[PDB]
Amino acid sequence: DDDIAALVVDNGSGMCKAGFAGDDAPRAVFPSIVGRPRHQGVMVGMGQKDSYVGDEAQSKRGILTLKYPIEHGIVTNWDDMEKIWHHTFYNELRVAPEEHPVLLTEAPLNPKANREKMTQIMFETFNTPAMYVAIQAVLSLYASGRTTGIVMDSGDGVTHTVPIYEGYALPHAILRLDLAGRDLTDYLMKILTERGYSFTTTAEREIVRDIKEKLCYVALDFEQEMATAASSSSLEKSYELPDGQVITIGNERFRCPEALFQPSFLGMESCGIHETTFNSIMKCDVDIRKDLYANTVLSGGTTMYPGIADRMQKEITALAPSTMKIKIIAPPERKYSVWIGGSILASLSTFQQMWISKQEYDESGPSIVHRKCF
Amino acid sequence: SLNRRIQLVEEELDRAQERLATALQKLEEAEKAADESERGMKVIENRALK
Amino acid sequence: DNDNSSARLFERSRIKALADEREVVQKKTFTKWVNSHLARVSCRITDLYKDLRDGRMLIKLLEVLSGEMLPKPTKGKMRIHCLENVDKALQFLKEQRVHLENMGSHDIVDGNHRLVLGLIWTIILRFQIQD
Amino acid sequence: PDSNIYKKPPIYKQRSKHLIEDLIIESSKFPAAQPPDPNQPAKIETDYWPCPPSLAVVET
Ligand SMILES: Nc1ncnc2c1ncn2[C@@H]1O[C@H](COP(=O)(O)OP(=O)(O)O)[C@@H](O)[C@H]1O
Repeated sequence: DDDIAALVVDNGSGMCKAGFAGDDAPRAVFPSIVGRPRHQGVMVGMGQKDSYVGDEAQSKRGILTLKYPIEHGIVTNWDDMEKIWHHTFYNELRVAPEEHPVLLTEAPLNPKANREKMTQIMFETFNTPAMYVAIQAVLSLYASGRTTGIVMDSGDGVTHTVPIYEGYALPHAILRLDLAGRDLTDYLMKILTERGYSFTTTAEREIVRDIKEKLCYVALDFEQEMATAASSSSLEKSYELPDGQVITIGNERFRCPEALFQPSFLGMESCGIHETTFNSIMKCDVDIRKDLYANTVLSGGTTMYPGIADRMQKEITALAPSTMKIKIIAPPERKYSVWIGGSILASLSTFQQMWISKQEYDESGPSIVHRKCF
Repeated sequence: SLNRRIQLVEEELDRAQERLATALQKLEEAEKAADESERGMKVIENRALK
Repeated sequence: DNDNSSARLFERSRIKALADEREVVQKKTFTKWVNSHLARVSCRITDLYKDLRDGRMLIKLLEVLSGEMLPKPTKGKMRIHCLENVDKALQFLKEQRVHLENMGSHDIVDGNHRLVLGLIWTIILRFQIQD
Repeated sequence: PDSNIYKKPPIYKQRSKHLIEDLIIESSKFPAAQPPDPNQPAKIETDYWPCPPSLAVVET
């Protein structure tokens, strides 16, 4: 059959996912952090290890400083990204990178040097036979199974909305907002000071991120929820720190996700996500807005708070004309949907013609990616 | 020497007993969830057949 | 809530099942490959995770594959001596310029499945056998 | 990089008129004044050491 399954690697600001072409689910999922020791080593006889990558960095987070190589969808330290890719290929999947083609994902709007640098790294350091760069929001529409629709994708570093009609994308209506889960985590660290809890270092940022994943939700009405929380203490939850201490957040459960809809809490002039989606729909042509309203697709791990679908539907219905229906399509496994789309892209027969070969790279330099990728 | 040997075996026995207890509790929780699943199964079946 | 439960079901079933299926098959293959080379010294491993903890068997496997004389294993029964032996094996691997990432002595000693399997895979792929 | 550290000599290691006393000086170096038995195991691994061993050795 001579068909070799192509590795699909989804790289985000928060977590790295990796698997094979045609599989249902990724084989490896792990956080994208690189940690380094910050204290004296006195037990002579133990082994020395310069850096910690992935789950092992999270396991020993006490004695390490953790740094994210990718910030706001842009990778800043390339050596950490190379270490993460090496760990992915050799310790998570146990495959030879020179055997399989690799498919990579990136944000829609970004600096142009990122594509060239990943192309050069994948063609020189890892000796892959072919590679391709795709946009995550298109892969979400592949995972949905519908040809037309508007895709909003919010991850750990970037939020972006694209419209697509019958497989044709409108590049002038693509909108990018720099609001994501890391800013929400920082805001939760800020507003937890009011109750008396102080979190400063990076391990505390991981703890606050876990608290946000456990005990945050979106209120359908913000003022009603604020009045209810002020009236009684029924809307309170308790969390347990790793050292045994118990904290009670209470009112802060629905104030952190509200910054997604009102960015004035963070000092940003830019509008909310619902406003961005409505503006992206309104920037399209007149007679495709009917199809774009009924096919709104949510994606990314940031869209996993409870009550996002109902609140976004209510806000968009308030903005849109009342004569036609608006529904929000939120699959339960949306967090991995981008990767799933990539797998479908690696399974199509015509996509074997779309790979960037090594000979083509050798002829055209790192600039071939702008010509051969959207 | 025999004192330390008995110490090691006793510690391992206590650890094994703790693991057995938590495994039994997890099994009980799994059985309860399995019962709730078939409750939901017949109520959804009734709705669909109507 | 309910969507979180569905996502938990999806990950816990699919990702875990596919992952540990692949580790089981690759572990059996790697165990057979190691047992093929370790019969010269007449040493045999029954479990790949457990038998590589003390570091003696890794030293003997590198002894067979390289064909050279590694330094003395440290005479001991403790955790420190196991760390010392695994660190000696990793230093000999660094001598041959075999590139390992996220590889530490305490990771091999503590019995991490993924890192032990990755170390064996790097031994099979990158390291070359002298005859 | 690629430097092996264990097969280097010790750092302190890197730098007549009587026979009878020199052999006594040689014999005084060992923990007992006679050299130990070559096929006897050392005190570290003789299972008489007071400190507890690692989990892996006990498991095996
Ligand atoms: N169940 C959840 N509930 C609320 N927030 C979540 C949940 N899961 C993940 N997140 C947030 O989403 C982020 C992870 O998003 P992710 O999908 O990894 O983005 P990317 O893949 O683009 O890096 C985390 O920082 C976390 O704050």
